[PDB]
Amino acid sequence: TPDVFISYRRNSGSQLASLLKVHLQLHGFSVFIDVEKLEAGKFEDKLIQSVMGARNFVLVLSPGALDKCMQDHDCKDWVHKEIVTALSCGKNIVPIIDGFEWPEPQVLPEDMQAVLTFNGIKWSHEYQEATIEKIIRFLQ
Amino acid sequence: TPDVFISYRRNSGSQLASLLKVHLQLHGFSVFIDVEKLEAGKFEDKLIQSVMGARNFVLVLSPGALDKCMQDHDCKDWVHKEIVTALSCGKNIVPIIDGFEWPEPQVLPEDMQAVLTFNGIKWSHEYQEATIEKIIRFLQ
Ligand SMILES: Cc1c(-c2ccncc2)n[nH]c1NC(=O)CCc1ccc(Cl)cc1
Ligand SMILES: Cc1c(-c2ccncc2)n[nH]c1NC(=O)CCc1ccc(Cl)cc1
Repeated sequence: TPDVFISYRRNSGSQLASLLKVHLQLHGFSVFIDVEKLEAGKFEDKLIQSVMGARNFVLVLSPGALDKCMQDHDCKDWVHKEIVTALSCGKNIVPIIDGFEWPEPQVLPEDMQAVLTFNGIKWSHEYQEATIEKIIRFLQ
Repeated sequence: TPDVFISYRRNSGSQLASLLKVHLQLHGFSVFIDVEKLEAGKFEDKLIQSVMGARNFVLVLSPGALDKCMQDHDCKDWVHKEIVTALSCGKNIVPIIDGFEWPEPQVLPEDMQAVLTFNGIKWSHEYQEATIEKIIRFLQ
């Protein structure tokens, strides 16, 4: 089972999520990202089991990444779903900040406001090797 | 002297340009990307020298990547300058298309309109390994 689940917003974080996958695999981690390891069957069940399976939950916060989570109180947004699973399983959540404006907790559904309590890592375009090293230090 | 020069628009193509650098290096190419190899001195001269020295010119076309080239008739825009240098040296130009709308030639300065005559590679988020294999096929 993968050690790392990468959760990301497809319309804005696909490239950074892919770059994280390559680097983490190079440092010996088993990584789940949907486009490489989400395979056949009902995706809702597979996505949840994949979040549960990985010790680490790497959350890619590209600009606007949580916009579709706002007022999603029925929890139909898939990043929202992935965050709730990670929170309820007590995963090692590692937010990666890439030009993301932190929202005030009151704009998010109650069940994911806790994601704002985890220490995040700032993605540095100028110092990417060092960013990668700090992420690895955060992984369990 | 590196084999591959990666030209990209910082505000929109940084992540893909970085991802291309990692993959190309893993396959044995020497890559120039500014954040790793632009060092001390007058950057204007070093950037032109680096384009002149690389057999391959990989052009990252993210959405809007050439907007700042338009009406840049004095050639002050750095992507515009890098493209003109690669064209004037007959480099192996390899455009990488990531959500980029092809402009009509007449909206671009005449000294770079020839960039549209080079066969490009469509970046596929779902088939990244195959995209990378295609890019390596295009490189010399
Ligand atoms: C406030 C603080 C500190 C800190 C405080 C005082 N003195 C030293 C360090 N360290 N880290 C944080 N807060 C984060 O990193 C949040 C990252 C984040 C952002 C958005 C989402 Cl949606 C989710 C997560
Ligand atoms: C038209 C064509 C063909 C082709 C033609 C006929 N039948 C089969 C294939 N193959 N390739 C191209 N054209 C490109 O790939 C341009 C890529 C590009 C895009 C934007 C910029 Cl600004 C610069 C470069």
